[PDB]
Amino acid sequence: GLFGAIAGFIENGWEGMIDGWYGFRHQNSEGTGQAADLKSTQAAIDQINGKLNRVIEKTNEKFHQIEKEFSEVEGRIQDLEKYVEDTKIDLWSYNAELLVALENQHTIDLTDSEMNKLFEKTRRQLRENAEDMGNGCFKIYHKCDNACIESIRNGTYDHDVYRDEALNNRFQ
Amino acid sequence: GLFGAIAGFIENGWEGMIDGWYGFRHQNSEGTGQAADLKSTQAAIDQINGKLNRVIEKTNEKFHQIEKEFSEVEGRIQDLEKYVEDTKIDLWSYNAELLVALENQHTIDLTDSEMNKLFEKTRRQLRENAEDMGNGCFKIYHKCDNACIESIRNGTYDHDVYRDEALNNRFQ
Amino acid sequence: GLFGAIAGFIENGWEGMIDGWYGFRHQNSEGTGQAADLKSTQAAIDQINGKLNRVIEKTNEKFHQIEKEFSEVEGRIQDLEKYVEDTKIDLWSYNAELLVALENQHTIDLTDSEMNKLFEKTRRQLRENAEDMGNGCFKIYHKCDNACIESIRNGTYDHDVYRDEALNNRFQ
Amino acid sequence: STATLCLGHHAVPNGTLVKTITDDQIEVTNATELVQSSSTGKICNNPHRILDGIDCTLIDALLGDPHCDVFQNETWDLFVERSKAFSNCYP
Amino acid sequence: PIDTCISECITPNGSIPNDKPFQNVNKITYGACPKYVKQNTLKLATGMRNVPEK
Ligand SMILES: *[C@@H]1O[C@H](CO)[C@@H](O[C@@H]2O[C@H](CO)[C@@H](O)[C@H](O)[C@H]2NC(C)=O)[C@H](O)[C@H]1NC(C)=O
Ligand SMILES: *[C@@H]1O[C@H](CO)[C@@H](O)[C@H](O)[C@H]1NC(C)=O
Ligand SMILES: *[C@@H]1O[C@H](CO)[C@@H](O)[C@H](O)[C@H]1NC(C)=O
Ligand SMILES: *[C@@H]1O[C@H](CO)[C@@H](O)[C@H](O)[C@H]1NC(C)=O
Ligand SMILES: *[C@@H]1O[C@H](CO)[C@@H](O)[C@H](O)[C@H]1NC(C)=O
Repeated sequence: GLFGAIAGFIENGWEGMIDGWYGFRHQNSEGTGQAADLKSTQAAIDQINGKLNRVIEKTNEKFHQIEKEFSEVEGRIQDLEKYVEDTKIDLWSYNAELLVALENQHTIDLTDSEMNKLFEKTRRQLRENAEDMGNGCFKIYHKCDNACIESIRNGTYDHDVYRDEALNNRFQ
Repeated sequence: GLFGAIAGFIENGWEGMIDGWYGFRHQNSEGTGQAADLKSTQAAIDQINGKLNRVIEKTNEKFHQIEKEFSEVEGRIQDLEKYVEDTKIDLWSYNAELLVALENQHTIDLTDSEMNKLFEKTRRQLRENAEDMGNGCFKIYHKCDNACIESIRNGTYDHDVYRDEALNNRFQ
Repeated sequence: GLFGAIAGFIENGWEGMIDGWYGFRHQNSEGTGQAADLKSTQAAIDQINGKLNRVIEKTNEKFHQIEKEFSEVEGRIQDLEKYVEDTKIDLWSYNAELLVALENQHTIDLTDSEMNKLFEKTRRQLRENAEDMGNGCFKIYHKCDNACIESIRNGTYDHDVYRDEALNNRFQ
Repeated sequence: STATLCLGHHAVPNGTLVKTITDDQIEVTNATELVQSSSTGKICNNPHRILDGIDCTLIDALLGDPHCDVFQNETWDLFVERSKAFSNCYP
Repeated sequence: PIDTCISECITPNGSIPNDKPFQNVNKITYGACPKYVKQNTLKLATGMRNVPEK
């Protein structure tokens, strides 16, 4: 949650969103519509799909080791074996705990980053024709029908052909 | 310092700020005033209060171990005991060093993130009635008395009732 | 790549840039020019120059250890020695892998952060006289000759003396 | 005709230097020591059952050295063995 | 010497508090003890980066 997008100014997840992880909801004259952004969702999924094979490539293969359970009491050698095994177990338990915590923190920051990146990209497309309302939603200041909205989602939005009307609506 | 807020465009800490970690200083017709933002401060403090119990839950309890100091010279077994203890000490020293470095870096990024989040939230409230001066301070383009300022700090600022005057002052 | 600057909205590296890591390319009436930003480059280089001495200060000095190669077959003691050495090797290999992955991820995020910081600083200098075109490039809406451009790069840009012309050009 | 609203963060007159991934020494408002490097010099007798072995080693108390007769049937959580301990029975 | 007091972690140097995660007193320990490290000091930041005036 470094960027304040998820659990930040977005304030709410969409349980009706099943197509992807990130997407748009638009309300215009025609009516409400919803879509998912496949590119951001795929970026996040790709950055999450591994994330454990990149640190622990595979299970190491161990065949013959020391004894770790003892019936009788010997003394020095049994104590050394127990100490070695306990030290190994403690170190690997710490490794597992730290790795899980670090990866979870990075995954949260990563998804929040993808959300913020989508927001900034959408804002940059809507150069002067829209204003950020502060709740993750843009108020677009011109007639923006379904083709306009899909162009925004597509990435081929042309801010120039609406700039006059948008400026006239914003600054009066 | 990933966002460039702290030791970035803010450029300076307030030694007169003792109420909280993050806050506002405002100058208007009435006069200078100062307040602290409790929500951002509490968020940062909550994310910092633990941060070590989340990786090392508690001290592990160890009762009977190997000998780690020797009077005479035996040979193989003493060498193995010394090697085991030295290996454990080196691994845990590395763990401590890496954990401290990682946590310090994350804490710095975290506090810088909270500062940037407060800045962006304040900017989003002041939709078109204010301009970022670039030093972490907003120039608000209308009569903003103490009630106006506290509404900005509160979060219930209503940009619509000042929008005409603010646009008239900005764009002439 | 948390901020979406590098491999994001910048979309392309400059192979003609050899003066520094981050810089400006400007096109105006006089003609195209290019320069490097020494401050951001130095910040990134300083944050990268160490980054391994801060976790592993030096090589530890080890003189007499256990035997790690054996000719004959003894039994318990040889098995314990092999187990201890194999455990140490596995733990240090994991440490190396995790450290390299973490440092590489942080270095990528760090350089992307420096790029975004330079972008935001430049945007904040150009308060209302420029507009972000969305590809990491600013459209400045006034006569900005070489002295103007170098003032932007310098940090002493004075947005007030161009504000009238820039607003007249933007909002017509 | 306008107002001004500045945003900032608190500072302290003197700060603690910590080490991060990217800095050998960076100053922060507050910091906590994580390594305990000092001791009181005395062994607390609770909650563990401490058995101070005065002049006796564990093996001498086990065998039944005369000057160790006070350690008969003793129990401990930690047997503290002193450097002044000596044997005074059959070699 | 033995003393009348409460402490969970005992070293040959005496009892030490176990509130800190690491210790540099002695590698020989008994009870709920902090892990022994070679570093004599490790500062954990519990605040923001300090930027004073001027
Ligand atoms: C830095 O944080 C530490 C940890 O809480 C603070 O130290 C405590 O301060 C309170 C003051 O009310 C004392 O009652 C505690 O005994 C202190 N604990 C320790 C372990 O020293 C310290 O005050 C903080 N520093 C600043 C400048 O806020
Ligand atoms: C989206 O953009 C692509 C490429 O510019 C184009 O081929 C397509 O027709 C656009 N509209 C869609 C996919 O609805
Ligand atoms: C701040 O907002 C809250 C909730 O909207 C309101 O109850 C309060 O009166 C406001 N002003 C303050 C706390 O000065
Ligand atoms: C850049 O700024 C500095 C300090 O304000 C000034 O001395 C210098 O003349 C400026 N121009 C340059 C370096 O071209
Ligand atoms: C605290 O601040 C004073 C002056 O503000 C300074 O002289 C001193 O070195 C700082 N640290 C301590 C531990 O007093």
